[PDB]
Parts: sequence; structure tokens; C-alpha cells
Amino acid sequence: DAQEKLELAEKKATDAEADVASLNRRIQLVEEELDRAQERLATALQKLEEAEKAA
Amino acid sequence: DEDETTALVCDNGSGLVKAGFAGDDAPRAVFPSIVGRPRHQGVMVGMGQKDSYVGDEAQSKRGILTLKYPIEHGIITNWDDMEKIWHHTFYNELRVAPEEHPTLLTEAPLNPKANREKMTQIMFETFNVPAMYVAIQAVLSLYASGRTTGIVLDSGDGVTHNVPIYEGYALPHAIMRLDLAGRDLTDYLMKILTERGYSFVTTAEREIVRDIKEKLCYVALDFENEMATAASSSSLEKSYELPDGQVITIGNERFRCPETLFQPSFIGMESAGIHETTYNSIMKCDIDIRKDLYANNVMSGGTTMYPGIADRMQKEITALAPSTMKIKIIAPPERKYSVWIGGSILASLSTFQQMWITKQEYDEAGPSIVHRKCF
Amino acid sequence: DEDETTALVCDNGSGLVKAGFAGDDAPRAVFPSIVGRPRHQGVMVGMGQKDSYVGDEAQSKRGILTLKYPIEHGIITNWDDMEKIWHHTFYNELRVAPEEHPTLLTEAPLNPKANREKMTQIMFETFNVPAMYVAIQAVLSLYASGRTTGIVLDSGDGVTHNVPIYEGYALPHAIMRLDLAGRDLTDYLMKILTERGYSFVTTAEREIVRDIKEKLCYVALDFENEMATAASSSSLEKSYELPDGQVITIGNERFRCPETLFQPSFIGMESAGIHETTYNSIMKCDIDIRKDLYANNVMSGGTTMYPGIADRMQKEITALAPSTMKIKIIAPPERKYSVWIGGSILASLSTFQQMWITKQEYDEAGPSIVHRKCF
Amino acid sequence: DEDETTALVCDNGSGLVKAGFAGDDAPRAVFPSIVGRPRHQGVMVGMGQKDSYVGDEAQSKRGILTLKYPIEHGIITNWDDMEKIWHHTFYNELRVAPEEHPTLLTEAPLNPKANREKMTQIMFETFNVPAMYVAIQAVLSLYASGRTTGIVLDSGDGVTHNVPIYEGYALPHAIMRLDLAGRDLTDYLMKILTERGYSFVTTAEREIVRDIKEKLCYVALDFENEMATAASSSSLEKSYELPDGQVITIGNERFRCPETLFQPSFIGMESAGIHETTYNSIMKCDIDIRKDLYANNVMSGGTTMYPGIADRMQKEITALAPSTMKIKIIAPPERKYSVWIGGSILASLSTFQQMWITKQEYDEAGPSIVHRKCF
Ligand SMILES: Nc1ncnc2c1ncn2[C@@H]1O[C@H](COP(=O)(O)OP(=O)(O)O)[C@@H](O)[C@H]1O
Ligand SMILES: Nc1ncnc2c1ncn2[C@@H]1O[C@H](COP(=O)(O)OP(=O)(O)O)[C@@H](O)[C@H]1O
Ligand SMILES: Nc1ncnc2c1ncn2[C@@H]1O[C@H](COP(=O)(O)OP(=O)(O)O)[C@@H](O)[C@H]1O
Repeated sequence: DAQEKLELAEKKATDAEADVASLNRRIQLVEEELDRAQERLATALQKLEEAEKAA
Repeated sequence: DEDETTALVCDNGSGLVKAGFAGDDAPRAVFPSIVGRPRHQGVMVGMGQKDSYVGDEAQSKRGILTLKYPIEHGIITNWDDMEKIWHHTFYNELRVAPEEHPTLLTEAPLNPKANREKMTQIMFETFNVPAMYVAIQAVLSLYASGRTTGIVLDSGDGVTHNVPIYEGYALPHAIMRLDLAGRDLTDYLMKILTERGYSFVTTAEREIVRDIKEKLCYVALDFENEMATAASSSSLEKSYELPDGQVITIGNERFRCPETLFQPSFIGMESAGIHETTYNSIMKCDIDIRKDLYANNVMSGGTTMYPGIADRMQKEITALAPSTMKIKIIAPPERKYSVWIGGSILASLSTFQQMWITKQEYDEAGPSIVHRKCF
Repeated sequence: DEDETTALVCDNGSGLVKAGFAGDDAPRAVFPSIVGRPRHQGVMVGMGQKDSYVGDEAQSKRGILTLKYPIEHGIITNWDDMEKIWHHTFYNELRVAPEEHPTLLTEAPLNPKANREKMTQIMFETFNVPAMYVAIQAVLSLYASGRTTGIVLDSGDGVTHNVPIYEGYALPHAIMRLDLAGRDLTDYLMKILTERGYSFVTTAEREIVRDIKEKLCYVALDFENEMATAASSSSLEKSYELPDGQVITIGNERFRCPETLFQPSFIGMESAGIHETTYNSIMKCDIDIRKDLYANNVMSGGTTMYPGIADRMQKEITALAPSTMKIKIIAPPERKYSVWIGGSILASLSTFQQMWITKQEYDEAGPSIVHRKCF
Repeated sequence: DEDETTALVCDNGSGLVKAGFAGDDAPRAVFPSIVGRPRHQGVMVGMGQKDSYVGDEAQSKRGILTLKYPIEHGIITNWDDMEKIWHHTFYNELRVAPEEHPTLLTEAPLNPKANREKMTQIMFETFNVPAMYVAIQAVLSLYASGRTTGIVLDSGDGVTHNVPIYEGYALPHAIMRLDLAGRDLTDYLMKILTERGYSFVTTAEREIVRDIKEKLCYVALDFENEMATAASSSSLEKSYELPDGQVITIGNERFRCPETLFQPSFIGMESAGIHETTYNSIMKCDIDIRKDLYANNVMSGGTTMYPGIADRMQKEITALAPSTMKIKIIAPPERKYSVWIGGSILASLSTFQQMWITKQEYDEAGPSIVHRKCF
């Protein structure tokens, strides 16, 4: 029972790990997009400042 | 994987290589001109690995590689590495063999002649291309930008050429070439980042510095005033993420690097900068040419993407130029990619379909033919 | 007993030796790496009594024997005792004469050369092995763990070498060897148990303590808090049965023993512990390597079976490591055996059959051949 | 003790501290850049014992101390420890309180800027020195050496700057900073002495290896010939007496340590060595300035005391140079102390008196004054 609970808890952890791992992949991909969007934004904003200077 | 035997176009320089099919509006393969080699002894068995890594492989596995470029200030000195870069770019990424297509390669007008002699030879002898044409980069810039007339200031990775063209003709006596380039700007930045406490001495580190420059640096319209502020306040610093999770913040170094293009003395070069060479090329052209060249200062190549550069160039040139005269900067979105775009435009012209050296004219004459047929 | 002339694998360290055949999952037999010798004349009838004992006989009869290990802090100096240990494991449990099978032995890259050379000499001259191969324990651990990249912290019985590998390549400038190992943790425990009223001095007392350590001790994720309670209450003590029926209990001293891996000053060592060496091997590598090694701290050797050791190693490194990048401990239930398993994996690779020193090469070159072919 | 308010001169590197007064031709005393601290719990009462020891005190009582270096790769990171080293140097050996005398400190130009600001700041704010001057280390070797032209290769304990100087001018675009220095050579020796069966890891042991290197190692004019014999015969081994009466002998490892200066891959560095950087410093200078630098490869600092180092540097550069010119190594007796000696020369020049930062100027401007007044 400790072993079944262990395999199960290991799976609670493995599944929780699969889920956090899925989430870690999502944070890495989304946060990378956050930063790319933020960088694209910084770019758009820097371009905006120049576009406004151009305006 | 294309269904037509169009000419292939490939702007392969000292930095990056851009390639695609003639007639399109963008390169399809954009890779570094790099062949990487391990600087470590393999320890584990059955690890795969390469003898050498090419293009994106070279940067992807760079943590243990020394990375070399085959092209030095515009000239190929290592054509074995070029064959691998071209093979990868053409066969693996563009999905085409030159064997079934004419190919267009590019070079500055005063690029040493051996450069054209080898680009022609490798495509005819190792890739069996049916035809070849080495193009002038300034020509391609003018086609890409919608011009026949202007000064092409090509700010390259290894060299700045600077050539005036009027009505499609070169004015070669007015070429003002400088040993001032994007690669020197990178070297300058790492020395000043060392001053800040962040030393970069290995290839992986060199690559980081080039990445910092490309994402964080700018010129703005007035350097000395921008530096007076950046040197006085933290509000001008920008953070960059280093590969190991650590960060570097960069202050006035953010612009001192790009500024070398206007102040070459920053890297020990005996030059007045890119705006003065643009001006001198106009100045040495005939008086009835000058007005059209002042109205058309044409950007080509990279570094043209620094915030404030199109405007910095117009400002610095109008400051040297005479009054009454109109000084304009041509700084199209086809920046850094304008040589490739021009290659596509030139290759697709009906007036250019008789210009490639055939695999017959080449076989009879040898590679010296490039100077009889291309430029 | 064995169907094929596969390589034999013998991870013979300063504590235990793991012997079996390549291609399998586990050693066929595990013996202490010892030869025992009596310091007493037997009195009773039916007590055996040998001039010398090997392996499990030496441990079983240890009450009147001094037990010597052939290995001092990672190297075999007692080549006569390693011949008995090898003969016993090979012929009595594996049921093999090495003459008919290749043999794989282990060490680390900064381990003194005498070890790989004497091991090679004995297997070829005493056992007539047809081939030999001395492997790196870090290499074997990464194969067992499903890695090509990572830090292998071989927390052995007499030494920790700590060897970083990236993409299958050695990074030798970053190897950080420590005179910190499981045998020292046992010695700490003997001294602290003496303070508790249970003195241990002789070999048979240094072993029982070794058993106490393996069953009662743990690392403790948080030392100070665990100690504040363990040093204050019997509810944190565990009981051990001594050979004469006496009972010893251990409180905060239970963790004090393994704590030496995190606080080597406990045994008079000028070191901050196994996580400092792990941290530095990663830090001494290039920045495009660092992030992959942080995410792959790989366990090898024993002491890894400590309730809290993996929990603590990941905590200790993430606390030192840069943010953003992942820090991970790779601590599979294949602890203490990750090298043997790796031995089997390497020995059985088809590409590894080109790595062997053959008997003919040995007879021509002598034992120095191991340095031409291994690593 | 001192009859004039001359400048005090001190070279505080990652290795040694050289100190004397301006006007002499040698430092009066040499101390290691070390602050030592007990790593043991005192047992006897009334034993005195300092909280910290400095310089020679730190080495003399090192048996129970851990010894730390406040300077890394040329930069002071621990100013508190340097204040203690400086106080000892100034008050106990030079017998001068800085308040009554100017002080000259020095650094290589690519040393992160924080170092020159702190050297200036500590001397003005904790010692109240009436004046300060942070000098260029490369320059000081040239003054001591009798030259205004040459490549100054200041390979020290933690880093090499390597700067070409012509007619008293720097050529800053041709500086080759490299992470190769005497401290790495020591680390390389510790790894290869471990291979021989002599592991050195603790402070006492690390200091022994630095002493072994300094007395037993050599470069070897011909690396291949020396390892072929040294690795094959005891006739090329040299004995060193260890502090406890035991001995160590070293064979080809004797030259493999300094070999790293020519072979940086031994310590994990992506470099071709000190002669490649010397060559490149020359090559990146103007055509009319490379014919004077070839004839003047100038040594600076230590790691230059090797039995063959000057012999090999001349050979390696002449082998790279396009003949024609003389290639010469300038390797004066003022070795390892040419930087200190130059400091004496510079501090005392009549043409340098206006270069001193006075305390009043410092107090008005703050620590940044070093960039307005020194270099
Ligand atoms: N954001 C940027 N900042 C600075 N330089 C840039 C930037 N974008 C592009 N460049 C430069 O573009 C160069 C490569 O483009 P390119 O001029 O087309 O090579 P080539 O003309 O010789 O074939 C590189 O030196 C790169 O640093
Ligand atoms: N539960 C445990 N608690 C404490 N230490 C352990 C435990 N299991 C294994 N070790 C230690 O690790 C060593 C055995 O594993 P191993 O390292 O593979 O043998 P070797 O060091 O000879 O290669 C012994 O010193 C043993 O005490
Ligand atoms: N005989 C020698 N053998 C090896 N190295 C030496 C010898 N003599 C001096 N050095 C090295 O010189 C270094 C310190 O010299 P120094 O150049 O004055 O430091 P710095 O100029 O950077 O302030 C030390 O690492 C020392 O080991």
C-alpha cells in the first residue's frame, strides 16, 4: 500500500510534473511571446516615437 | 521544391547570407555565414555530432564550438566552408540544386577580383550551375529601392563601399571605400562592455555582443547630447538577457558603438565616417549629376536599422551639403534585405536574361571570364 | 550462466564493487572492496579460520579481522588485493573467467593515472582478458540517466571528482575534485556517537557504524530547523540494534553526519560542500553551456540515498544559480548504481567496439596503452 | 624613516603587491595580495591570534588560515581587504602614513573602470593621501625597459591586456585582452600533478603548487622535444621539497604548466596563445608602425621568468612575421618588477607633476575624477 500510494503519489507528482512541465513549456513559450510582444511593442513604441518625430 | 527554373539569388557575405528564388519578394533562407568546429574532445560514445557545423547548426551548438566566417572584409578566403554554406543554404533550406537554375551571387565594385573568380568557379564546378552572374550590390540596392540614380552607402558587415550611380552608370572615380564596418562596431562594443565589468573574449561571448548590438543599440539624431544624458543618468540604460540567466545593463555604450560609423576614430580608423564619404562621392561627380545624387542618398545593407539612422544620415549630409540643394535619404523597409531584393529584380528582368555566363562560355574560358561578362 | 561473450562490468570503488555483465540491467553481485586478515587465533572448534578473507567472507568474519580496502581516495594501490576481489566476483558469482570476455573498469579524468594503468596490467597479465576499457564514471552516469549533457556528481566512498560533460564532450577545465566522500561521513558519525556514549574504534566498529549511517541518517532539507527540534526531542530519534543486543539511538547527530557534504568544515575540510563543487563546475563552463548543466545535475555514487539529499541538492544550487534558467536534480531510483548501468550501456554499444584495448595491443605497448585508447 | 615627501608607489595585482617609494629602482618590499583568516576554532586561551593576517603575515601563519585574494583578473572586488593590505604596506614597510605623501597605483586600460575609481577613492577617503595618480601598467613596463615603442605583454597573475604603443601613443584598437595568466598556469599544474599522484586542493596545498611552479617550471623552447624526453626519462625530472620533508618530482608536466601560455586550451580558453595575441597587436597597427613593434615585443609583469619564455617568444613571433624585419624580445632584468619600477620613474618625472590629482580636486569632484585626471 505504501508502494501503491508511492507509485500513485509518484504519478500524482509525474502527472503534476507533466502538467507543470506543460505549463513550464507554456510559460516559456508565452513569456517568450510576452517578451517578444513586449519587444515588438517596444519596437512599435520606438517606431512610434520616431513616427511622431516624423509626424 | 519550386516548379519553375528561375534564377536563384544568394547574397552571401562576411556576416549573414540571404537567399531565395528570383521573382519573389523575400529571401527564403536567412542564415549566418558560419562553419563551426568543436574546441573540445568528445568523451561519450555514440553521440552523433558533426566534424563541422553549418549555418544555424553552428550557432545552435556554439556552446563548445569556435565559429569562423569564410569571408574577410567581403572576400572569400575559405571556399571549402563556402561550399558547405551554399550547399546547406541551397539544397537543404531553399530546397534547390543550382544544377537546374542560373545563379546570381553578389559583391562590391572594388571587392578584390579573386572574389568574383571564385564565386563563378564554385557554382560552375562543384554545383554544376548552368549559368552565372556576379552582381554589383549597389545596382541591386537601386533596383530594390526604385532608383537608377543615387549614392549607395552599403554599410556592410566587413566593408563600406560607397558608390555613386547616375542614370544606371557608375562614377568610379568618386568611390569612397572605407575599412569601417558592422564587425568593428561589435568589437568596439565588447571593449566598452569590458569597461563596465562584462568581458567577452570567446566565440559564444562574441555572438552575444553582436546580439546585444542588434537588439539594444541606436544612433539617435545627436550623439554628443545623447551621451551627455546617458553618461549622467540611469534612465538611459537597457537590460539584456545573457544566455545563462544573468543580465547586463548598457548605458551610453548603447549608442557609442553605432556612433563609430560617424566617428571611426573610436576604432582607430582614419576616417570622417559614413556621412562624409556619402558627401564626398557626390562632391566628386560632375556638377549636373550632383543635384540628383544629393536628392538620393541610398541606404543598403544592415546597421540601417538603428533607431535614428535614416534621419542621422540626412542631418549629417545636409550639414556638409550646399544651401538651396535638397538632401534626402532613401531608407526603404527593404533595408538590410535590399541587396537580395535587388538580386531578385535583376535576375527576373527580360533585359538581363542574356547576362548570365553559360556553362559553356565558362568551361571554355575559366573563371577569369567573370571580368569579361559580369563586371 | 551467461550466453554470450559480452563485456564484464566492474565498478570497483573504495566502498563496494558492483560486478555483472554488459547488456544487463544490474550487477550480478555486489561485494565490499575488501580483503580481511585476522589479528586473533581462533579458539572454538568449527570456526573456519583463514589466513586471509575476500569480499563477503571478510565482512562475515570481521569480528576478529582488520579489513583493508585496496583503494585510497579513488585509486587502487593494493593491486594484489584487487586481484583477489576481482577473482572472487568473476569466478564465484558471475561464473566467468575474463579470458573469454572483454572487461570494463571505471575512474574519473582527474584520477591519478596509476589506477587505469595498473587495472589494465592486471586484467591482461593475471586474468588474460582479450580486451580492456577504462571508462569515465561521469560518462556512464549520463548514459544511465538518459543524458549527453549534465554534471555528474560522483559522490563516492573515498572521493568526489565532479565532472561536467556537454553534448557528449568533456569540459575538463571545469572538473572540481573534492576530498569529501561517504567514508568521511562514517568517520564523523563514529566521533559524534562517541560523544553520545557509544565509542566505535576497531574495523568491526567502523563497519557497524557504516550500517547505522545507511539505515538511520538523513540529510535534512533545512539543517538548523531540523536540529532545533532533533536536538530538543527524543521524538526525532531512531533506534539501531547493535550486534550484542545493545541499542543506540541517534537525534540531531543523524543528520549531522551527511551534513558534512554541505558543511565539510565538520571534518576539518576547507570546502563549502558538494553543491559548491557542482555550482563551480557549471560556472566554469561557457554561458551557452551553463544553462544546460544547471538543468541537469546528475547523481552518481551512493550517499544519494539520503532522505533529503536530492531535495537539498536542487535547493542548494537554485539558491546560488541565476534566475530564469532551470535548476534540476536528476535523482533516479538508479542511485549508487547509475555508473554500473552506464557501464553496461557503454560496453554494449556497437560504436564502442572500436574503443577497446586488445590483448595484442597491450602485449606490444604495455599498460600505458590505456592512455592511448581510453580517455 | 623617509626624508622627503616623494610619492609612494604600489602595484597591487591579483598575485603580488610590489611597494617602494618613488625614486628607487625596485620595490622595498613584496607582499602577496592576501588577507588570511583562521578556519579553525581556538582551543587555548591567551594565545593572541589575529582576526585577520595580511601579506607576509598571512602566508607565515597559513597553516590554520584560509587565504583569500581581494583582486581578481586585475580588479579589486574587496576594498576592505585591500585597505588592510595597503595599511600594512605603507605603515610597516615603507614607514609612511599616506597623509604626508602622494601615492601612485596602476592598472591595465581594459581593467573594468570600477578599479581605478576605487584605487583613487580609497586612498583619498580612508588614507587621506594629499594626491593620487592611477598609471597605466603597460606604460610603466616601457619606462622601466627604456622604450617608447613596443607591444607590451603584461601577462600577470589574473589577466593579460597586451597593448601596442608607438612613439609614446597607444594604438587602442589593437589591444588583445586575454583570460590567460599565472593563476591559471598554477591551476593547470595542480590538475597535472594530480595525474602524477599528488593532489593539491587546500590553501596550504595551492600555495605549495604556486611555489613549485615558480621554482621548477619552464616553458621549453621546443615543446615536442622536451615532452618526448621528459615524459620518457627521469633524467629530465626535477625534485621539489614539500613543507613537511616529503618530495615531489615533475617530468613533462614541468613544462606543460607554462606551455598553457602558448596552449590556452589547457585551461579551457579559446585562444592560440600569447604569441598570437602579440602578433595580432602588431598586425592591427599601421603599416609604418608594424616594423617597429616587431623589433620591440615588450615583456611586462611576471610569468616571464620561465627558462625559455623569452627564447620561445622571439621564435614564435619571427616564425609568424614575414621575415625581412628584426623580431626581438625585450626581456630586461627589471622583469616581474618593471611595472613597479616604471611607477617610480613616472611619479618622479618633472613632466608628470601636473598629472597628480590633489586632495582638494578629489574632494570637489568625487571618485569619477580619475577619468578626468589620469587616463
Ligand atoms: N538591428 C540592427 N542593429 C545593428 N546592425 C544591424 C541590425 N540589423 C541588421 N544589421 C546588420 O546587418 C548585417 C548583415 O546584412 P547585409 O548588409 O545584407 O550583409 P551583406 O550585404 O554583406 O550581404 C550584420 O552586420 C548586422 O549586424
Ligand atoms: N542510504 C544510504 N545512506 C547513506 N549513505 C549511502 C546510502 N546508500 C549508499 N550510500 C554510501 O555510498 C557508498 C556505496 O555506493 P557506491 O558509491 O556506488 O560504491 P563506491 O563508492 O565503491 O563506488 C557507501 O559509502 C555507502 O555508505
Ligand atoms: N619564476 C616564475 N615562474 C612562474 N611565474 C612567475 C615567476 N616569477 C613571477 N611569476 C608570476 O608573476 C605573477 C605576478 O607578477 P605581476 O606581473 O607583477 O602581477 P601584475 O603585473 O598583474 O600586477 C604571479 O602569478 C607569479 O607566479
